[PDB]
Amino acid sequence: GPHMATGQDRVVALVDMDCFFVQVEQRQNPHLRNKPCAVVQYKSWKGGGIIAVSYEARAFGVTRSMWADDAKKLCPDLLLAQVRESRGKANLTKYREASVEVMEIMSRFAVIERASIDEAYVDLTSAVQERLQKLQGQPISADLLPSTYIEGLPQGPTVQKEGMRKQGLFQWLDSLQIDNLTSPDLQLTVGAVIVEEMRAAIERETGFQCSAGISHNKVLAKLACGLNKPNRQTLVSHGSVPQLFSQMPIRKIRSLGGKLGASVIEILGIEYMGELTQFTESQLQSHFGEKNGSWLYAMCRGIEHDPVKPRQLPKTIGCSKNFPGKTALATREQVQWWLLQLAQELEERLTKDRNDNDRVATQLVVSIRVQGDKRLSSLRRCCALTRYDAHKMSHDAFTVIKNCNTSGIQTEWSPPLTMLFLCATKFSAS
DNA sequence: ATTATGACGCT
DNA sequence: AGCGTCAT
Ligand SMILES: Nc1ncnc2c1ncn2[C@H]1C[C@H](O)[C@@H](COP(=O)(O)OP(=O)(O)OP(=O)(O)O)O1
Ligand SMILES: [Ca+2]
Repeated sequence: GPHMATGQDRVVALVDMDCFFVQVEQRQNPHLRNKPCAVVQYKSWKGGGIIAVSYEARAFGVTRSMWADDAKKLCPDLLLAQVRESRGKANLTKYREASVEVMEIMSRFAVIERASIDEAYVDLTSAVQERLQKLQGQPISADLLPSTYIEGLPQGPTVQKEGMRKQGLFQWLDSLQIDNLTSPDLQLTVGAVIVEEMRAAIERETGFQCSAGISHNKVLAKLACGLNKPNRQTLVSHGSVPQLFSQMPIRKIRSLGGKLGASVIEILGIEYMGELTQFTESQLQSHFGEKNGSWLYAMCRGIEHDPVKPRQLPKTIGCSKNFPGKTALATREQVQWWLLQLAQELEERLTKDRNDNDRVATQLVVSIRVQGDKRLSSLRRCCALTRYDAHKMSHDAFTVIKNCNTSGIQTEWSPPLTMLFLCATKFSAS
């Protein structure tokens, strides 16, 4: 009752760029705009591997992970843009720089947590309070929410998509109590107004479109964001949760898309997030551990407390390359040459980072995969990163992994290496 | 023969 | 520390 938390204390948004690498390439090359297209890395093996796909191309069944030669079978007119190659490897700088463009715009509106290259969480609680003060009891017009969906609406006693969106929005606004500044539904609505403004600024100033979710916590904002893509935003209210979760597969909720989620389904014999409400907190803790159990108990009721962390920059800067099948590195010279290539890219990125962001990395992490090992990484070792110098970093990395070589012949490397990875970590202010 | 990333939890 | 999970 009066002491039961409802997790309605914050307004949190998640902004997620639409088909991001594709939009970066379409801005640069107008011939790719409004076309079925995809971004690919490398070209020699089966036309290259697809890593991003325009919505026009998705309509043909083109997906990430597909080889371009195969995507062409589904969509013969598919256009392609290739990721830059430097030092023998894919180089993602263009997309990292475009990400900074968007993150810097978002930061004007609120504190953001950079979740990935094209996603950021926004804590809008304070911005909403401020805006509510300006409004002064003034109602919110549907015109302020031109791309907003209200999940769950319309409901109760038009056959077109936009028509449905407006119908739901009208029902929501009709029911709002703008008289109460502490109303969580009103707070979410003002949050959505601000996110429309943020999304308009992103598009005006970069050309890029995005989707967004607005709710009371990160997990619901992330879920909301995916409900109406692309180029739309979705508000998930606390009250929408029981219906939304009643048919929502467990794997759709962030963090439950893997083994833990599979175990929840198997152990409890349930399919949907809402079904979790029938277990006590202690029951859930018994199966999934103290932390997970408490998290699940609250989450299935729409409640989550993970904060939006004030962090706009990545905490690590890494470079990696796979050497699949027959290309696995089998000589010491090979291993050394590629460590140098990786280290040269890393040096370039670190030097720019130090100049831009007033920080220096102090730890170098080296990871490798050996042929035969099913795991993505077979071994990881660290050493001090004391100088931004590619020859030094590559020599140091060789030193920490050189004893992994089984070969009795110094010149040969066995078992062959199928992945090299260098990562700079442990930043300190500079 | 997906590949190239990145954050965070466990022990 | 080094490994594993989950995710863009
Ligand atoms: N598995 C991956 N391997 C390499 N790059 C990836 C991978 N997943 C995502 N990316 C890159 C390319 C994407 O354009 C970018 C953002 O990813 P993501 O948000 O999952 O999809 P997207 O932005 O391409 O489409 P959507 O419109 O569905 O969000 O990150
Ligand atoms: Ca995206």
